[PDB]
Amino acid sequence: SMLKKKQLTVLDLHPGAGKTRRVLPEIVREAIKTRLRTVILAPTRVVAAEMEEALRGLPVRYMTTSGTEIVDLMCHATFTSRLLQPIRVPNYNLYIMDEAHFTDPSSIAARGYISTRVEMGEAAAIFMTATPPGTRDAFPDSNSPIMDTEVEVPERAWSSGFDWVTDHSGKTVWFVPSVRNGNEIAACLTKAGKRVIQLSRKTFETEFQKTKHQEWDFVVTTDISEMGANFKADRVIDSRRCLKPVILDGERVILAGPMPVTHASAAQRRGRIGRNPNKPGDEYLYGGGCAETDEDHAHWLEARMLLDNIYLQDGLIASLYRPEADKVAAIEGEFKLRTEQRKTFVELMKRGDLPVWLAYQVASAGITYTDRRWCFDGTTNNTIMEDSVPAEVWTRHGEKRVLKPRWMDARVCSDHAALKSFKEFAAGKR
Ligand SMILES: Nc1ncnc2c1ncn2[C@@H]1O[C@H](COP(=O)(O)OP(=O)(O)O)[C@@H](O)[C@H]1O
Ligand SMILES: [Mn+2]
Repeated sequence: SMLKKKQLTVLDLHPGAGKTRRVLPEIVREAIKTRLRTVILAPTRVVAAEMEEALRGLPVRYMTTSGTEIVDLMCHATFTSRLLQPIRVPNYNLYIMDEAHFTDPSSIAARGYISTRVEMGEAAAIFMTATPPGTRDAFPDSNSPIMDTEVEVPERAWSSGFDWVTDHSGKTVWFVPSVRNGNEIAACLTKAGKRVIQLSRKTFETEFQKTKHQEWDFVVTTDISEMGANFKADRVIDSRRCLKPVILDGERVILAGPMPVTHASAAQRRGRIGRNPNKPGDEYLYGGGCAETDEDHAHWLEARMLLDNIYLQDGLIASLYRPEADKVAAIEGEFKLRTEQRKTFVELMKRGDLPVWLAYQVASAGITYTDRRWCFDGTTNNTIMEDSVPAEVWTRHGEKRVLKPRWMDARVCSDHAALKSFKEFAAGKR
């Protein structure tokens, strides 16, 4: 039983090798036999729901939101959200994180907490991913050979050219840098008669169900589909681009304009296809190169904001997982909030659905969750626009006010659904 060894192992078998569907159940059955207190961390509820079916026969308990006889299963974000709530930790001695490449703040924080527990000698851990931090190979092994081709990939709706895009009779997954860009690409495809499904973080649960059927031609998805999303596809079109949230001078979050993805992201996007060992010839068409410039990526600082507010024995604060710990301009403990503000901080993230950085600014200012005056009293440059006109909301006080938050985070108004959500928050609807 290697699982009792207080160590952290990175299971880095190539995409499609069977980490999720074959190795994970083998580990789980060994953990149950050795009577370990085990948690399985899936990146998304969709993937967690899939795991709940595969582990039907085993004593696995899916936690939507007894320790040695039952294995707990939850999302990365659910695990981190629980670490933030007021009681003592659940005290697992084996952590299994699947799709451990996920770079959203809750996943980064979870890896930091877990790796700290291992360094304390209190647990073992397995991080499953073909693309651990520092990977520089965008073209890893696959179950069947992949036809890789560099081509110009449309960044924009097109009315001519790019016949190879629509002169395809199979199923295509197209990775776009943003929801807004995906909306434009999807509309262009639909207009060419294609059946298109769009995926983003906010819509992933409901919309992914559509992809399990025969009747679609394109999936247009942001990077969220890098996290264990399974498609019956024969082609991936990759913009090779993403947006990067960047904190400027500790004062505002901008979404840096579409820039090259990391090698890990490129490998995971390409890794959607070539998964059938008896079906060669899946295509990966990519439009540009990769880059590693995540030193100013807001997610690792946001992860430190989360970890600074997870309370552990004797006032220890967890460090980031070492291979990704050099990427952050933050000192351990500097974002630690006192009890009620930490409560407000969590509320603004969970109930308010605000980005970590924005929730932190509001909470550390001593503002209570229900007090929305900060959404309207910001500096004039923070005015949020909507179809070239200042956005306005009706408040619960019966006032029509211009949306002008005291702190500006571009993620609250980067697409129509985000702006609609933030307007409802500013209006006091949740
Ligand atoms: N619903 C399914 N039914 C049958 N096979 C599947 C299903 N989903 C995935 N597979 C296949 O199982 C194999 C292992 O996949 P997986 O364990 O997800 O790989 P990894 O986690 O290492 O990327 C792959 O060939 C994949 O195509
Ligand atoms: Mn997997």
